[PDB]
Amino acid sequence: PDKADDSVIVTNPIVRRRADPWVYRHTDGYYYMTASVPEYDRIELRRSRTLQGLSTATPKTIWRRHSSGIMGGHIWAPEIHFIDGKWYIYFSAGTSTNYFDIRLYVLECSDSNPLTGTWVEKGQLKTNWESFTLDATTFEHNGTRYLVWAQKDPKIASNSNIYIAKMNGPLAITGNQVMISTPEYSWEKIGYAVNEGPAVLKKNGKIFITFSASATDANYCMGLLTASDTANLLDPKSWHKSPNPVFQSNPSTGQYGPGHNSFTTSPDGKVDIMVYHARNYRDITGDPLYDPNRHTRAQIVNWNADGTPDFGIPVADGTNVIYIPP
Ligand SMILES: OC[C@@H]1O[C@@H](O)[C@H](O)[C@H]1O
Repeated sequence: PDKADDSVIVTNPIVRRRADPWVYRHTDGYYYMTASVPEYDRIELRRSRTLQGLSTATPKTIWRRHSSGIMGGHIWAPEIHFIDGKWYIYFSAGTSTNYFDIRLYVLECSDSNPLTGTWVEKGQLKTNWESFTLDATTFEHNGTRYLVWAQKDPKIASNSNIYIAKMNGPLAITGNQVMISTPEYSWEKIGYAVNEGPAVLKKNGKIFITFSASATDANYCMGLLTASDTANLLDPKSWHKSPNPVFQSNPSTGQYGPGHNSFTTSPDGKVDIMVYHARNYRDITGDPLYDPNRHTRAQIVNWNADGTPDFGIPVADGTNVIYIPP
């Protein structure tokens, strides 16, 4: 039983053993959540009227990797969107012969309930060139839809960079893709040099895009890109990268390697809430890729006096009062 509520009060972790949390608040009174499962082998979906309710909602496996061929490798970081009356899931997948040969793919469901509904594959979402491609998100602004994602440029020594492009329908991009972020500070390079997990927040006349950098261990952290929402978002000079991490490990709250966030709101739409993953310990045994204990958690997004986002530090486990309406 998930009863609705206008206050947002959560117990972290909200969902254990789920990395890359994506939470979308729909017009039907429900939060929808997708994420990476530790086996990297399926797409699970759950819904709840409240954020905290996600801890007890029954998850459904809606899609499983192919026995062989494309979409037969790793299954990473799906995001469920609602666009033009239809559900879409953007996710990254490798092949059976190379689990790590990752491209973008899209699913679509026309039924109103996406848990019970019928899901249909729509194939790969190609970009300007074939390479390591992952973590596509989409947003709309001033009547134009965009794709923001991470991709390997063979001419650049980084696992991936952040790209933007205009879209032509929810299933394709158009034009040239534009690089708006590449690893350049040392905090983007501990372990491996990486920018990935772009996430879009629109507020205060600006478009904010957080991203994650460094390896997926305790060194994982987040940086910020900002642009004015009246600029040319395909112009790389529209995007300013904050020089320092905007979110990182905090040993005093016991939260390590936080990142790959998404953004949602309270039910009334008035506060912004960041949903992300972190571990509650520092040292990892084996390859960090198969440590399954990145846990999904949430905390409020605060706002500086000047209107830039204040992400603060990962809150300690336990209860967290995010929002009580005045
Ligand atoms: O998103 C692609 C990679 O695999 C995921 O599980 C992680 O979030 C990231 O490093």
